[PDB]
Amino acid sequence: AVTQSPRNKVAVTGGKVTLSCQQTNNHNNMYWYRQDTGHGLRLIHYSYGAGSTEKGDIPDGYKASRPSQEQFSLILELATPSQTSVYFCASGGGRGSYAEQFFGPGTRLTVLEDLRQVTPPKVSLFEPSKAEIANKQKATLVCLARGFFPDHVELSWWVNGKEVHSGVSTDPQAYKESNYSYCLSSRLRVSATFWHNPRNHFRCQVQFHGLSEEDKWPEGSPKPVTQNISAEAWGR
Amino acid sequence: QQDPDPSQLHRSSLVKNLQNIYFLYEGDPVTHENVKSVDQLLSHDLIYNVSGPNYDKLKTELKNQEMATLFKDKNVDIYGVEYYHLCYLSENAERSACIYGGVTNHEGNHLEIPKKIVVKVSIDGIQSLSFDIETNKKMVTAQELDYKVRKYLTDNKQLYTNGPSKYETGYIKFIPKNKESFWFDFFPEPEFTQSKYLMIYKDNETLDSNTSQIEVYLTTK
Repeated sequence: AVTQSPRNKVAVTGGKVTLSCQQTNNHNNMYWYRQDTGHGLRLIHYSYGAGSTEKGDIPDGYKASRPSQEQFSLILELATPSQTSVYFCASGGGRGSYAEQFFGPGTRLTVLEDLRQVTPPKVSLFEPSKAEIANKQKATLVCLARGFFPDHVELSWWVNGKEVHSGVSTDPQAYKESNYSYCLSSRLRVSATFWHNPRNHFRCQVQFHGLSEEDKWPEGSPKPVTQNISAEAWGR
Repeated sequence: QQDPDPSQLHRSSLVKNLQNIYFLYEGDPVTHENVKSVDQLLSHDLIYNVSGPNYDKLKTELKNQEMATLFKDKNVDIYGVEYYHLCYLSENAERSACIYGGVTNHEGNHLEIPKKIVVKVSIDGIQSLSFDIETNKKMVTAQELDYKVRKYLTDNKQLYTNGPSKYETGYIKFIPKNKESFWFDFFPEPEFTQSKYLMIYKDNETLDSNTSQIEVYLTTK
């Protein structure tokens, strides 16, 4: 297993950020990569073992630390916008080639001049089009989250209390709609017969990862902390 | 060990991963009081059943087979700079640390009051700094002193950092009482490993803590 913390982070330029990687595979080699929309997965720093780190391909602006076999940290002394990215960690046995590696869940890191742009999302649910709700035989619900920033959100569908992945059609990635505003959507298809049953319960769960305690927010306005908003609806 | 010439010193700016030297002297050393070997791999080394944050076994390669079997059964005190990558202690089991030298007999080598040794640092041909080193061993290894010297210079003068160094060259000179002096280059070759670098401590060179001097020579970038 490979874990990373935090999994979401909004930082202010020139600040210090520390992404942490924990492994339980007892592998000697650990890595730190970054992924950029359109571009590839690049190696920043890596380690052959405790007490040592090695410069990857794009080491500039990053420091690494291997306090032990289990832990590998990526330190960003002076955070800058160019460092906005999705970071991936990975442990590796043997020679440490891809087939021998195991990656972490990834970490979204966004660096801004100030955190006053950070905003939670607006979530809305939509009933199927009258058209499809006749000569369609299939009812399709639409869940739309928008107006949020940065793009640290998750959208999940729940019917009758249990999660559902069948029929769900979430957008691959949050499409930006304005400089400081993202937008994501997802559909849930069921049989009209099912959608018309007053007993069935539809719920769109959306989670937005926002500022944390460590994050300092200008008093007065409500600190845009993480949100767990949900749009629900019954049959017919 | 006749003094070094400027061209004989290693340039820090020429080291790609100098932070792997930093880690060694920035963190805690491995220290153990009164313990005795438990196993052995090569003829010139001793393995101990001691533990630390990252190990349950410690291996110390000594100067030669002779010195190894010399300390094999005695009760020694351990003080060294350990490394983990490339530390083959066995075939399977791991969680072992490795060092070179750093061994001395424990019985009757301790002092009532710690002996302070003055370290005279000279930066750019100008001996402008002096700070103390402390030890409680009558016969101490140069390694123990070298570590204490570098741990101080790193914490207070940024001798080493997780990255480049403010100094281009540097070394420590040990001046024993009635014996030939010697020194260690503070920086490694452009391409190195902790294990290959730390061989400066393999001969287990010991010093009379009461009658030995320490001089440090640094030049800034």
